[PDB]
Amino acid sequence: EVTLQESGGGLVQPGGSMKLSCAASGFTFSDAWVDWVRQSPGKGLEWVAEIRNKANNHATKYTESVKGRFTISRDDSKSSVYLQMNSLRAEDTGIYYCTSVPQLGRGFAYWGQGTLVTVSAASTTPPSVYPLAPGSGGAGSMVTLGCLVKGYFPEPVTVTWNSGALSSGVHTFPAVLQSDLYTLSSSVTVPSSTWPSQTVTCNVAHPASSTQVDKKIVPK
Amino acid sequence: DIVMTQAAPSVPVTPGESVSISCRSSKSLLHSNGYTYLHWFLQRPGQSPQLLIYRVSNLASGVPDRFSGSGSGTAFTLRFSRVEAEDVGVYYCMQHLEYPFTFGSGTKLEIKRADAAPTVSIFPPSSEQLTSGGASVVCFLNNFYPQDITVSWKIDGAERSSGVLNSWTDQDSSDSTYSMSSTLTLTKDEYERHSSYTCEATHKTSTSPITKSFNRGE
Ligand SMILES: C[N@H+]1[C@H]2CC[C@@H]1[C@@H](C(=O)[O-])[C@@H](OC(=O)c1cccc(O)c1)C2
Repeated sequence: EVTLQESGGGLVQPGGSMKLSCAASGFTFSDAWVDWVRQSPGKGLEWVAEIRNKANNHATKYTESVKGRFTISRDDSKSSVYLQMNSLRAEDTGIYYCTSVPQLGRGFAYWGQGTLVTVSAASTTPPSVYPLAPGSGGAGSMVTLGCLVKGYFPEPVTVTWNSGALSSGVHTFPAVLQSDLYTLSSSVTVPSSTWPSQTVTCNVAHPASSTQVDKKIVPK
Repeated sequence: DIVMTQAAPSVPVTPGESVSISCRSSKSLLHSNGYTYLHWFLQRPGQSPQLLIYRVSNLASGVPDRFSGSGSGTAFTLRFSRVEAEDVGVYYCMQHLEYPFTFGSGTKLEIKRADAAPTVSIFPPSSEQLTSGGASVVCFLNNFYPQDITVSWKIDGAERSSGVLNSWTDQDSSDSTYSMSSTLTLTKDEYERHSSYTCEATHKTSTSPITKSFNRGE
């Protein structure tokens, strides 16, 4: 079972520093060359750094814009690789993924889930969650309910319906940012024979502030 | 730096047919050891990239048989023998020959399907939000096709443009539709000076605007 798992991202102050970790398993980590790739709007995918294996002298290579600020290292006894980032700028904001070349000619065969790094002087703020119920009466066959999540920072927030039980007719839209910080909405469409007879609940979690909120959608 | 070019930003295709996506490198990707270092990746909405094909034509483990790759030197092609609705996403080529490693800008695969009118739902502010001094009016325009749609907000008949927050989902991997969320941000005070709130949508599936509204005074 092959997996790479990143950790350590989050909100960081401009000019500040941060260390990302990548833990491997399921493959011969000690033979692999490990890389970091980041993604941001505008640049798309961008290679960041690489550290070779011991046989290749643990040599490191960096992309120009991070040379001198970022340091990549690895600990084979722990099957981990680290990315130490210093003097962070707004342009370093993005999703960082750990990926590896397990063997010669294999390409970036394995990727982690990615971790979001946000460089900003703004502070962490929890969200407010408002249920959205229809005005009129159903019927008609399907009814759409919603969940408004606003005022939080930074991203991401996770939204589920009935703790994951409702997944099919769900649309969770990308957050939008403005003076009231982030605003995200999620809708769920269910049979009119499901709501309001049955309980429909919106579950919101904001990792950055450790906030968790469950709001029930009640008929107005 | 080697420049990777993927001319088409996107390619529309109907499920069942074969299609190809091309990529060009500013320099030959043939190495001294005789291998050609070009790889193809797929990135589905919200997920990390995944390797499809390494070194021009080798399918990675777990990748569907319908994918194949060809090319040499500086021109490469990714072909689908039969496209599937679930193939929506962005396809990237990458050169793994010299540092810095570089990626093409990507080509998004768009699945063509029958026209679908949007299901429009409008929502007055929740009482919970009003007691807090806010009044966000939300409008959902769901599961429509094609992707282009225009939304207009009217307050007592007059159009409002400032304070409107718009968000769009990517093409759905199962039904191939698109959805949009539009939020009119008001203060409880502003909200109460008026009575009629309207979410108006313009889409190719209708000659006249799709209109949904309600009145505060109810
Ligand atoms: C043009 N080459 C050069 C530079 C990028 C690409 C790559 C490749 O040839 O595969 C490199 O090497 C590895 O990534 C590698 C080598 C041995 C074991 C292993 O796990 C990974 C050698």
